[PDB]
Amino acid sequence: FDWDRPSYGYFSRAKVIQSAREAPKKEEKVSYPDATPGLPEDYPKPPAKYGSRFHWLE
Amino acid sequence: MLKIIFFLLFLIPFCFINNMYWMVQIMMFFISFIFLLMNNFMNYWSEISYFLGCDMLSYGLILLSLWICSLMLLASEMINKHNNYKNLFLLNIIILLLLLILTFSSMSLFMFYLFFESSLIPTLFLILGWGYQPERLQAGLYLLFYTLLVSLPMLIGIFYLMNKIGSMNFYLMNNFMFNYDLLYFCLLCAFLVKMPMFLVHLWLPKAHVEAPVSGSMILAGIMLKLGGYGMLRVISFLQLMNLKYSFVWISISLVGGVLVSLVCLRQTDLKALIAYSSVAHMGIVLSGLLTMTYWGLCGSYTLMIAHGLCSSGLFCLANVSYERLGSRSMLINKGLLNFMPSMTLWWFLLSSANMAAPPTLNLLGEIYLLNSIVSWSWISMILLSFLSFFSAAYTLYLYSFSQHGKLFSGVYSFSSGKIREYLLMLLHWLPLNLLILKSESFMLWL
Repeated sequence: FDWDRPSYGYFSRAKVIQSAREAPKKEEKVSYPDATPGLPEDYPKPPAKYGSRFHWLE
Repeated sequence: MLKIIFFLLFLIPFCFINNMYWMVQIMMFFISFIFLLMNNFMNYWSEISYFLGCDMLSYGLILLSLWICSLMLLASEMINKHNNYKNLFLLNIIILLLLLILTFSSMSLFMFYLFFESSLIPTLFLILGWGYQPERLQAGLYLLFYTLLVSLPMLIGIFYLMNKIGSMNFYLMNNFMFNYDLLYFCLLCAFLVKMPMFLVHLWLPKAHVEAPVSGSMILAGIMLKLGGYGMLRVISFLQLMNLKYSFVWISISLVGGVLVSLVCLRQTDLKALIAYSSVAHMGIVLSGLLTMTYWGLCGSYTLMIAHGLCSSGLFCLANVSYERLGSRSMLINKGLLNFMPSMTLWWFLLSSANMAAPPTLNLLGEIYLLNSIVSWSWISMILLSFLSFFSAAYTLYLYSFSQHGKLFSGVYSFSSGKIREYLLMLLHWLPLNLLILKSESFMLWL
C-alpha cells in the first residue's frame, strides 16, 4: 500500500484541523442590571449639612 | 454665658500657686457679682453659645451654686490652716463648680445627664480625701452606688428618646407625650433617688454624717437639687404617664415626710438630724412637683433654692460646734448659749427658716406646695398638717436642746467664735430673707 510509518512523535503533537462542524462555541457575558450600586467618583461631595450632626454638633 | 465658664477655667491655675487660698474665693465671689448682673432671662432659653443657654429656672440654680460653692471656701478654712492638700482641695471645688454650671446651663437633655453624674466624682473625692471618721468609705460607696445604679438605666431612657424625637433639646421634647410605662420609670426613678424619696434615702444620712463640712454643704446644697431640677425638665413630656403613678409617689413622700420627722425626734446626732430634716422637706418639694400644677411647679423651684441655703447653713453651725466640742452628739453639745452666746443667734435664724418661719423665702415656697397638694386632694390635709407640725417638733429639739440647757461637764477649754464664722452665717441667712423682695425673678420660671 506504499504507506510509511510516521515518526515516533508524530501523533503526540498538537493537531490543528479545519473544523467541518463549523460551529465553534460562542462567547457571552452575564448581565446584572440590579447589582448593588456604589457611589461613583464623579459624584460631587459638598460639605455636610451642619457637620457631624452628632449631639452638640461634635 | 461663656463669660462664666472661661472665668472659672482660667482660675484653675490659682490652685497651683502657693498662698492663693484666699485669693480664690474673692475671684469666686466676684464672679457671682458679675453673674448677678446678667439677669435678663425668660421662660425660654437665652444667651445661646454653642450649646449653653440659661432661662429663669437655670439662672437661680446656677447662682445658688456659685454662692454656695463660694461659701464652701469660707467654711473649710481648717484645710488652709493645716495645709492639708489645700491645692488639691481647691482644684476639686473649681472642677466641681464647672460641672454644675454646665449641668444647669446645658440646653440638651443628654448634656444635662453628661454633667449630671460627672459632678459626682469630684464630690466622691471630697468625702474620702478630707473626711475624719472611718465610715467615709462605707458612706463613700453609698453615695456613688445608689446614684450610679439608677443613673445608668436613665442613660438608656435618654437614647430611646432620640430615636423618637430626633433630638435632645428640651424645647423640642415638650412637643411629645409618651405612653410607655417603663420609660416613665427610667427618667424619674433616677431622679426620685437623688431627691431623695423616703424609701431610697438610705444613702443620705450616711453621706452627710461622714462627709466634711464642705462636702456637707454641696451634698445638701446642690446635689439634692439636681434631682429636683431634672424632674422639672422631664415631667413636661411625661404628663400622661405621670397621672397613672403619681399617687404612688405622693403618698410615699407625704407619709415618708411624717415618718422621717418622728425619726428626727429620736436622733441624737446633729449631722444626722439635719440630714434627716433634708428628707422631710424634700418630700414636700417632690410631692408638689408631681402635682404638676402651676403653683406646685413655681413653689417647688422656690423651696429648692431656699432649702439648700438653709440646710447648707445648718451644716455650718454643726461644724462650728463639732470643731471645738470634738463630738457631734447631742449629749455632748448642750447649753452652747452659755459658751458662745453670739453664735446662738445664728442658730435660731437658720433654725427658724428651716421650720418655714417668716419672712424667709422658705415660707413663700412652702405656702405654694401646700396649695398645690391640697388642690390635688383634700385627703392630703391629714399628713400635710402632721408634717408641718412635726417639721417644727424636731427643729425646736435641734435648737433648744443644743443651746439652752446647762453646760457639759467634761468639755475642755476651746476658742470662741471667730469673725469668719459669723460672716459665713450672715451670707447664708441674709440672702434667704432679702430674696423675698425679688421673688419676682426666682419664682416665675414658668
